[PDB]
Amino acid sequence: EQCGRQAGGKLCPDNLCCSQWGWCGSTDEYCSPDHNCQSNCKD
Repeated sequence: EQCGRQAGGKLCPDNLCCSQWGWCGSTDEYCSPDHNCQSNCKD
């Protein structure tokens, strides 16, 4: 994992959203509170 709880709080590089699964990205699956985004989230 790159980020979030799974990685002990690591933040993603390049302002990327940390998904509920602990991976970094920029689409709704990573960024939406409806998908339990962990950091650098939208809304």
